Amino acid sequence: VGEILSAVLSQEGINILTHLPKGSAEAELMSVVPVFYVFHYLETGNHWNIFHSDPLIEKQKLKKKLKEGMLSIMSYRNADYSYSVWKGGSASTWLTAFALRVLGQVNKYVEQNQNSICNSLLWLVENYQLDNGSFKENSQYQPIKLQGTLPVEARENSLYLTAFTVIGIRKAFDICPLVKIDTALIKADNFLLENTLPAQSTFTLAISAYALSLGDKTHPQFRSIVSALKREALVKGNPPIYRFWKDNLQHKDSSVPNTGTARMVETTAYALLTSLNLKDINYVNPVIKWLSEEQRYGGGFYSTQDTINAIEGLTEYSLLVKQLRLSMDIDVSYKHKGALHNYKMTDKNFLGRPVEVLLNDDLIVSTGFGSGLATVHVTTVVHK
Amino acid sequence: YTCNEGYSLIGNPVARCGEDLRWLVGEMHCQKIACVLPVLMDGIQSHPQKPFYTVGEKVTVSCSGGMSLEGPSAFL
Amino acid sequence: QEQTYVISAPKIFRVGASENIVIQVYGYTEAFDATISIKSYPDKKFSYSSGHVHLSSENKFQNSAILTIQPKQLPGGQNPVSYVYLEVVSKHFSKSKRMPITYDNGFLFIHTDKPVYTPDQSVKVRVYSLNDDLKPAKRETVLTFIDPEGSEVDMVEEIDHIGIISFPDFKIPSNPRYGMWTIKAKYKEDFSTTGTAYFEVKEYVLPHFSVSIEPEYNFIGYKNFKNFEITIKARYFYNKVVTEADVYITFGIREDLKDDQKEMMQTAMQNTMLINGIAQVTFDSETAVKELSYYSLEDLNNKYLYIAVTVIESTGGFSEEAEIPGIKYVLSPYKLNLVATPLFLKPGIPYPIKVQVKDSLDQLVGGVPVTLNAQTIDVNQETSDLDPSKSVTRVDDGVASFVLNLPSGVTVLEFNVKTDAPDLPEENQAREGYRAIAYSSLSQSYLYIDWTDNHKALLVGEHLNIIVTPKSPYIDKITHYNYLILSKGKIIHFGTREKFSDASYQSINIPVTQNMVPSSRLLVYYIVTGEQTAELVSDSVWLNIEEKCGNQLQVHLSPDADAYSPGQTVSLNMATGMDSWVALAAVDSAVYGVQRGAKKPLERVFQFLEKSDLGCGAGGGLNNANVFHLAGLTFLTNANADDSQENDEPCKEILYFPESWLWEVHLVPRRKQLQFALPDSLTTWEIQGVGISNTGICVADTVKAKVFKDVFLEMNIPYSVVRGEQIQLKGTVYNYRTSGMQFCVKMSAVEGICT
Amino acid sequence: QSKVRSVLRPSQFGGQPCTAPLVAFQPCIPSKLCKIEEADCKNKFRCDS
Amino acid sequence: LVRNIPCAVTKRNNLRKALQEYAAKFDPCQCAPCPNNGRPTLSGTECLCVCQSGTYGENCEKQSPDYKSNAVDGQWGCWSSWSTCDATYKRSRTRECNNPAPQRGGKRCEGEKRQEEDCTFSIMENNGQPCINDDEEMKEVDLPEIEADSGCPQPVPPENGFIRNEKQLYLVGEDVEISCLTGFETVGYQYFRCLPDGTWRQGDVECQRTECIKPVVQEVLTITPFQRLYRIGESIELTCPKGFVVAGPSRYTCQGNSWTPPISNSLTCEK
Ligand SMILES: *[C@@H]1O[C@H](CO)[C@@H](O[C@@H]2O[C@H](CO)[C@@H](O)[C@H](O)[C@H]2NC(C)=O)[C@H](O)[C@H]1NC(C)=O
Repeated sequence: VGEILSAVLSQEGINILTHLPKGSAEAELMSVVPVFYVFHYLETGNHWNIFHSDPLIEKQKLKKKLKEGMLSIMSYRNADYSYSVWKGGSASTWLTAFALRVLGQVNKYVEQNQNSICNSLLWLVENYQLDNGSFKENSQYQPIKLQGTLPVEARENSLYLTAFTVIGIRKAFDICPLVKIDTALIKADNFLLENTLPAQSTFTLAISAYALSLGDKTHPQFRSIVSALKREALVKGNPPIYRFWKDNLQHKDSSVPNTGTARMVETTAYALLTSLNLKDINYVNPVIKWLSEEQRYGGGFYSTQDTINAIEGLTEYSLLVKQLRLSMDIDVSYKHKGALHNYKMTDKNFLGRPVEVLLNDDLIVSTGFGSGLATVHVTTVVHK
Repeated sequence: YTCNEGYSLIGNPVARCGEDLRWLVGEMHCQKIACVLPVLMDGIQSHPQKPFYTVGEKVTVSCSGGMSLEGPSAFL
Repeated sequence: QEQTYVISAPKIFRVGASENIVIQVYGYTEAFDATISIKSYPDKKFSYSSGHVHLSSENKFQNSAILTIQPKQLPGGQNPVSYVYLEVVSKHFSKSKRMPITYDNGFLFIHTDKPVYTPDQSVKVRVYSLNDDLKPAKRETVLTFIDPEGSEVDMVEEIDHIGIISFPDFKIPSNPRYGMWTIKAKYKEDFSTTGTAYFEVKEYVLPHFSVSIEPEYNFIGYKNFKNFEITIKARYFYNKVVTEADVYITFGIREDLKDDQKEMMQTAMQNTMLINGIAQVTFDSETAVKELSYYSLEDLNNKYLYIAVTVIESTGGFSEEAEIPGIKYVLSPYKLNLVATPLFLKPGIPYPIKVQVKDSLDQLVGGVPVTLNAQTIDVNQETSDLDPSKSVTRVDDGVASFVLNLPSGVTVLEFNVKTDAPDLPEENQAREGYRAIAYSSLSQSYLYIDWTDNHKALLVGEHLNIIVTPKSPYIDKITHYNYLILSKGKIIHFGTREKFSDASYQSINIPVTQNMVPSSRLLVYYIVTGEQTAELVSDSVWLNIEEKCGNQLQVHLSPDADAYSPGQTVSLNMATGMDSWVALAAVDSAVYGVQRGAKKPLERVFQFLEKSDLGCGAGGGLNNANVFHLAGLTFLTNANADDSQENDEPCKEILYFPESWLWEVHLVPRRKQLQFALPDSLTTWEIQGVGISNTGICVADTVKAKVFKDVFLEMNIPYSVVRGEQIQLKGTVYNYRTSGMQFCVKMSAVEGICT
Repeated sequence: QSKVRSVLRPSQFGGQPCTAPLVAFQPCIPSKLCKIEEADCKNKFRCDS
Repeated sequence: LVRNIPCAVTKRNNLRKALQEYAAKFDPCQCAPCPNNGRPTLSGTECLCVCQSGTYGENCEKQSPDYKSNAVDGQWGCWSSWSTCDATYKRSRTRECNNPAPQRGGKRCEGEKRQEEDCTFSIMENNGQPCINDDEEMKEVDLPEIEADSGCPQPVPPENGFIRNEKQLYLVGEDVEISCLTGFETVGYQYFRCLPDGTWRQGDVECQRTECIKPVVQEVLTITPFQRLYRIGESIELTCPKGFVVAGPSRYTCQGNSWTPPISNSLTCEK
C-alpha cells in the first residue's frame, strides 16, 4: 500500500448532522446533502467501530435524518421529474444532476425508487441534449450561490454544465442503465474532451478531467489532459508534501473562506477525484495532506459544492486505501495435476519464495477474494 | 523474569507493579532449551529414549525389524 | 556556585540496554537522596525506569542508577520514539535532558558454510545472536535472502534458544541469477540490528593448486617505471610446491582499480618456467609502454598496470590462472595520514605523534623516513617555530612516531609532516599540515593524565595504573577527581580518587576486567567551584585491551599429525575454561582457493564488535563538553557547561569428496572430545569452531589439517560437459614415493558414457 | 498555558480600577512537539538577529 | 505588516482572529457616555474621555463660556451579537446609535448600523496549525531531484503503452507493469524491472492494436457513431444529412493501422 494518510472529519460531523437550519433557500438541502455525504463517510465503517473518542453518531438517528432528507429532496422534485428550488421555478439541469449525484450516493443504504430516477434522466437528456455541447441550462432565475457555485461563466459555461450533468448521470446510470443515456454520455464526453484541448481555466480542466475519469480512464487525450493538470499542480517541497492548484491570483491572502477559495477547493477536489480514479496513491497522498490543512480555514466559500466534493474525495481515498490493503491466499495449481502451492500473501508474508514448476502441465493460478493487488510471473527455460 | 537454566523465556520477560499494587505480567512462558524427542513419525523407536535431549545431542533410531526406516537414524 | 552536580550518561540510549547512569554532587554535606528516571517525551507522562540513589560522604557523594528502556513499554507503532527525557530529582535540584534512543541493540553475525557456491547446491547458514551485552540474545530472527538483481527471494525465521540460530538449508533456486547473492538478518519485531553476508554463485570447479602472483609493490614509481619485478609461486592445496609449470605472462594497461578493460599488451609477453614452486618475472615497463603504446612516460601514467598470469603444470592436465587487477603508476607513490593522534595538546606534557605511510592501494608502505616541522603559539599570539624533528616509519606498521616536549605555555601547535625519503621530491613526498589545540579551559583549570601513549595493548587482569594530575588556581579546593571507564557505549566502571596530604592524587589502580577486552576508553573529571563560579574540568583517553576472549576456547586434534590419510579416524578435543556451546565447521582450503580474491567468514569479528563504541579518537577535546561528546558521553550539569552545541556528527578517526562438512553444533561442558573420520578428499581442510557463552563469543584458533597420501590420482573433469559431444578429459597421477613404479588406472563408467 | 477573564464594565470617572491581572499563565508540560522550525531565507543576508 | 517571517501567513491569520476578539472585548462602545460630547476611549481597564475644544477639566465636565450647544449629542452603541445563520446562512449584527442617542440635532452615529457575514465552520480534524509561509508553494515544477539513492528513473513506455503506477523513482528490483492505451492490447512480457545499475530489463513486449476510436474529426451531426470504439474493418458511417460530401467517403472503416482518413477536414458536407 505504501503511505497511508489519516485524513478524517472532526466531531464537526455531528454538527453536519444537526447542520444549519433546514428551510428556505433550500437551507434544508444545504443541511441534508451534507448529512448524506457524512452518512456515506461514516458508512466507510471506521466511524462506528472506533469513533468512541468522540460521541458515536447513533445509527438510528442518522437513518432518521437520512429519511427526512430523502423525503425533502423528493418534495423539491419537479412533477415532470425535473427539479427546481422554487416550486414554480424553471427546471434546472444543473440542480437535477446534483440530485442525481446525491441519490446515486443514497442507494448505498437506502435506494431511491429507480423509476423516478429514470424518468428524471429521460426528461433531462430528451429536453436538453444538444449535439455540440449538451444540456445548456434553462432559464432558471439564478443559481443559489451557496447551493451552486460560480463557474467561469465568462466563457462557455456549457463546459461546466456538461461536466456536472455527465457526473450526475454517472452516479445515476448504475441505478438506471439506459443505452440512449450511454449514447448521450459518449457524446458529452467527446465534446468535453475536444473542447478541453485548449486549457482555458484550470477549474474547467480539472472538472472535465474528473468527468472523463468517470468515463474512459485510459483514452489517450484523457491522459494528455491529466498530464496537463499534473503540470499545473503547485507543490511545496522537492518531494511534494502538498500539491494543489490555484488560479485568478488566489495567492492573495484571505482570512476567511470566499468564492476564490471556493474555486480553489473545488478544482483541487476534482483533481483529487481524478487521481483517485487513476488510483495514483503516490500522487494523491500530498493532495490529501494539503486538503487536511484547511488552509483558508473553514474552506472554500464554505459552499455546499466544495464541501461535498471534499468529503467525496476523502471517502474515496479511504476506500482506495483499504482496497489496496494486501490480503490474498493465492493458490496456484496445475490444470490436470494437483495443487502446487498456496501463498498466504499478507502485509507480513508479502513475498512467497519462487517455486519451480516441476510438472509438465498447464498452470492455473487462483486466489480467494482477499484484498489488495499482487503480481505473479512464471519463467520458462528451454534449449534450442 | 528469567527461566531456570536449560530453559528459554518465551513472551515478554517483564512485569510492572501497577498502581493497583499488583504485577501486570507479559503472559510469559518457559520452554526447555533441551529438545523434546521428536514425534514418532511412524512409531520409529529412539534407542536412547529420553524425555529431553540437548540441541546437537544425538538420538539413535530404528524402526521395527525388517522395515526399511525412511530418513536418518538421528535428528539433532 | 558551590552546590553543583554532574549526571553522565551514554550519548545514546540503546533500546532494552541496561544503561548505568552515574551522578556526582559537589559541596553538599548532609546525606541526601536523589532519583534518576527515564520518562516519555515530550509529555514526561510515562516513566520507563527510575532509580533511587543515596548520596553521602560515605559514597563520597557518588552513586549510579542502572536504568533500562524495556522494548515493549515504548509506544512503538508507526513512529518510533526518537527522544526520551532523562530526569534527576533531589531536595536541591531537578533537571531533565532529551536523550535520543536507538533500537540498534545487539549483533547478528551471519555465517554461511562457504564463500561461494555452484548452481545445484544448498547454502547451510546460521546466525550468532547477541545483546549489546555479549550474552546470547535468544531473540527470534529472520533471514532475508536477496539475489544478485536485488530481488527478495525468501524470508525464513527461527526462534533462538542458544545464541546460535541454525536456519534451514537454503536450496539455491532451480535457476539462479549469477553473481553475488546477499543475506540480510534482522531480529523480528523490535530491533534495527541488521546483519549482512554475501556469497557468489558461479559454475566454478575446485582449483587443483593455488597460483599466487606476488608483485614487489602495488605501485610503480620512478624507481620501477624503468623496470618492475614480480614473483609468482604455486602450491598444491596440501601445502607442497608445484614442481613444474609452464608460465605464460599476459600484461595489460589499466586505469581503474574498480573496473576497466584498457588495452592488453602485446610485447614482453614472457613465457617462462616455474620450478620448485616459484617463477621469477620482471617487466621493463618503460620499454613495454614505449614500444607498444602511444604512451611513453610516467607523466602520462597517473594510471595502473594490469597483469594476468596463466600456468600449465609441465607434466599433467591441471592448469590455473590469476591476475593482479592494477599496480598504480603515480609520481606520488604513497599517501600519509595521522593515526591515534589526538590533535589536542597537554601543554608542558610530552605530545606524542604517530603518522602512517600508506600505499596508493590502501596498504602499509613499511619503512620510510619522515620529518615533522612544528610551529607553536603560547600566549597573546607570541609565536615560536620549533626545530623540525625527523623519524622513520616502523617497518611493519608503516607508522612513524614523534614526540614534542612543547612549552608549558603552548596554546596551539600547527605542524607540517612530510615524507623524507630523499629519492622523492617534496611534491611527491607525501606531506600534510595539521593543527592541534589546547583544552581551552575557562579558569586556567585543567586535568592531565600520565598515560604514556603505550603502543602495546594492556593485558587482561593486570592492574593498570595511570597517574592523574589536576592543575588549577584552586587545587586546594579540588580534593578529588572522578573517573569513568567506557566499554562499547556503556559506563562499565566509575569511581573517585582522593588527594593525598602530599597534594598528590590516587592513581587509577584498577584491574582491566574481562568486559574491557574490546578496546575501551577512560574519562576523568572534577568540578571546581572557583572563586564563586563552577567549572566542569575533564579529560579522556583511549585504552586498547588486547582482544583476549573470555572463553578462550582451545580446540585441537589430539592425534596430532603432519598429515592424516584420507578417511583417517581422528579425535578432535575441544577444551574450554567453562561450560560453553560450540559451533563447528569444516571447509576445503581449495574452496577458499575457488574465489578469485577470497576472504574468510569471521575475519575482523572483534573490530565489528567494537563498532558499538560511540566515541572516537584517542581522547581529549576542545572543552569539557567536547571531551564528553568525543568520549561518546553526555552530561547534565549546572556547572556552566552543556553538550547541546555539538552535532551528532559521524566521527571517523582511525585507531566422498565433500566441499564442506562437520557443520554441527554441540554443548561443550567445559571439555568434550569428538572423534570422526575425515573425507576422502586429499587436501588441507580448514577446520573452524566458535564458542558461545555468557562471557560472549570466541572464534577459536583455526585448525588447518593436511590430508595427504604418497600416491593418488586426480582428474580435471570440468563443471559440466556438453551432451552428445566427444570430449578430451585430462588428469595426472602424482608420485610422492621415493621411487618410480608401474601404475595403471582402470577407468569404469556407466553406459551413458562411451569412450 | 493562558487563563483569561473579561471586563464586565470598565472603571471610569474615578471608580476603583480593576486592580488585577486580566490574563494569567501557568507552566505546562506540553503534549505535542513544536512544528515551528527556522525558515532560513534562500539568498538575502541573514543578520544574526 | 506581518510579512517575510517564519509561518508568516499562519501568524497573520491568528493575529486577525485575535484582533477581532480584542476589539470585541475592549471596544470603547461599552463605556458609559462621556459628558459634553467627550469621545470615550478605553485603555484596557478604564474609559478616558477626550474633551472637545471648549470643554475642560479632568473629563470634560465643565464647559467653557462659549460652548452653548447643550445636550447636542449622539454616538454609537455596541454591536449586537451575530444573528444565527439565515436562509442564505448569513449571520448579521447591528448597533443602535443609542450611546448616547442623537439629541437636539446632534449627529446621528457614524457609519453602518449593521454587519452581515456568511457563516463558516472548520470541518476536518486539524491536529494543529501548519507553519505556512508567504510563497513556499509557488514552485509548480521544481529542479530535478539529485536522485542520490541511484534507483531507476521513470522509463519511457513503448508506443501505445502507459505506466500503471507512474512515479519519479522506482526501487531496485521493482518492476513496472506497462499497459496499452484504450485501443490496444499488450503482447509480450508487460513488466520492466529496475536493475541495480538503473537499467530496466526492458521487456520483450509491445502494444498491438485491438480497436480504433471513433475518428477525431470536427463535427456537429453529419455522423452516426454506432460505437465509441471500432475493430479494424468495422464500418464507421459518415452519412451527410443531405447526401452531399465535404471530404472523403460518406462511410469508411478502420482498415488496419489506420483509416488512412481525410486529414484536412471532416465530412461537413454542403447542404
Ligand atoms: C564404483 O564403486 C562403487 C563402490 O564399490 C560401486 O558401488 C558398489 O556396487 C556394488 C555392486 O556392483 C555394491 O554391492 C556395493 O554396495 C556398491 N558400493 C557402495 C554402494 O558403496 C559402483 O558400482 C562403482 N561404479 C562403477 C564401477 O561404475
